[PDB]
Amino acid sequence: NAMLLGVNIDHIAVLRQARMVNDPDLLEAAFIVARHGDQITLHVREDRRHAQDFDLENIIKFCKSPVNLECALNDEILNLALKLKPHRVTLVPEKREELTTEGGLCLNHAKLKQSIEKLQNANIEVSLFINPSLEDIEKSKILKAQFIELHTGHYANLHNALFSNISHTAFALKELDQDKKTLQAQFEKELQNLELCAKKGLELGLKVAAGHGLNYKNVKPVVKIKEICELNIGQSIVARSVFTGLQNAILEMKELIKR
Amino acid sequence: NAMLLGVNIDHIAVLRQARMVNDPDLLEAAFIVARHGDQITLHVREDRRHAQDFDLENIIKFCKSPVNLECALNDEILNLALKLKPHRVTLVPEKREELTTEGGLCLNHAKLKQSIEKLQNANIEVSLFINPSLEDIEKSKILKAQFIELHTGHYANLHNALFSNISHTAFALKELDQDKKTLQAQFEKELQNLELCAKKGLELGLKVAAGHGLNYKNVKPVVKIKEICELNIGQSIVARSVFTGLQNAILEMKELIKR
Ligand code: PXP
Ligand code: PXP
Repeated sequence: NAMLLGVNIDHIAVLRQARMVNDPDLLEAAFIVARHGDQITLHVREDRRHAQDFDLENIIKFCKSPVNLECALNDEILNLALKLKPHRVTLVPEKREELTTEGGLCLNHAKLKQSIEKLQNANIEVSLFINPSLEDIEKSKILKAQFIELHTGHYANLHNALFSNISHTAFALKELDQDKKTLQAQFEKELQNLELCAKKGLELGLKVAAGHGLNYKNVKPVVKIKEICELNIGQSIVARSVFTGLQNAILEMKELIKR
Repeated sequence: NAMLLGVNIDHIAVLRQARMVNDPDLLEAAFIVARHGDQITLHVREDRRHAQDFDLENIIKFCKSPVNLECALNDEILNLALKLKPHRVTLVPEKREELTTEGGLCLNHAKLKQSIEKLQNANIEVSLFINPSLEDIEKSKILKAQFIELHTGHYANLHNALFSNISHTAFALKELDQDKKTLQAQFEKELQNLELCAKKGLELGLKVAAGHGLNYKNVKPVVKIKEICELNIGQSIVARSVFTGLQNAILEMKELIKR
């Protein structure tokens, strides 16, 4: 079961929007992802912080790759999805009403069920970005999602605190200022839980993806979870690309997820 | 007269601050600049938008390269310069009181003369980032600057409008929505003026640098201005690095500025 790699190009658009001179060119970057990744992912936020409507249009029109649009439950972006028809839509929280404390989508949101229906009626694959809880997995099955994407964010931060220098830097997370034994127990639980949730997802006929915070060090134990078929990774790849170029950054990640 | 290249690493720090996970690592990037550039430039803004105090400290402590700190006329950053002693300080506007309409430093600012004195008293080289006007060049000589850095920002935007696709994109500048002939006349004047100002600077014993907006296409006519000894370039290099890696991005630029 070869793992698939979705490359989220949001942070290339972050750089672009930082100077407003169309450099880096997101479509150039998308051509490289189309060739060396398995899908192109982007999040067109309601506030248009990074990726834009025209980016989604351009990528759909020009790139030889499946497209995964991440978006929230606002009508404007949903309608855009319905108009342009990316291959897949991954529903993610942006507003408070969509959020949970842990960062996955609130699966009780009033608009969620109809949103899913609208998308599937338009023949768009639907993925729900969720906390790794057995309850959220079972609800996702009930809501008729084809995919779920497990939030690896807490796992990633734990891995970083334990096996890198991040706690000695200005980027240290105050919440992870606890003794190593407690951190190590939480890390093991979090990884165990990701595996349990993937198995549950697979048992219910869902396709299981994982994403948020994955990097070239913390990805390695996630690859060993046989039941995860796809990782969606952005920020760490774009951060590596500053040193190696995007092609090599993607190819390096592909080598790590071989199994 | 081989042209020197200062690499401004601000936009690598922009990426880092976008996710707050110490990736990309600015010190890693600074090691690459130290090796392949001629100086490392960074702007520690009062608002700490990108580069941080600890970045200046780390680079000064660890990197085998001259350091050029860009900063404004606030006491906090000046004191930091005085404490850490980069090789050079380039005084740039951040607040309204420091600004001119065109983007160079206001050379009448009340604190400017004393700021220059404080820095030179500490044996820090001082550069003034200025509009390309003969008047600002003569004042910079009077203020006893060792360097001036000509603002190539208007030149760059003109070049982009004329010789790239930028006017057909969402990044088009409304002010440059004018007919090609007027743009072409303004472009020629702007380039002529940059040359005139460099010659004037050199005539007065100033060292002449140039920066803002320079990229792999618009740099080429600037290299032909014999009297400019140094270019300071950031955003275009970091934008290229996403595709080629920072080493190759720097080396590519170095090849273009050979003369
Ligand atoms: C649902 C989802 N998956 C994966 C990613 C990629 O995450 P990262 O940039 O941390 O790798 C994102 C972007 O935050 C996302 O929203
Ligand atoms: C004085 C000065 N020179 C050069 C640069 C580099 O400019 P750019 O990032 O547009 O190449 C900057 C950063 O805006 C600067 O402040």
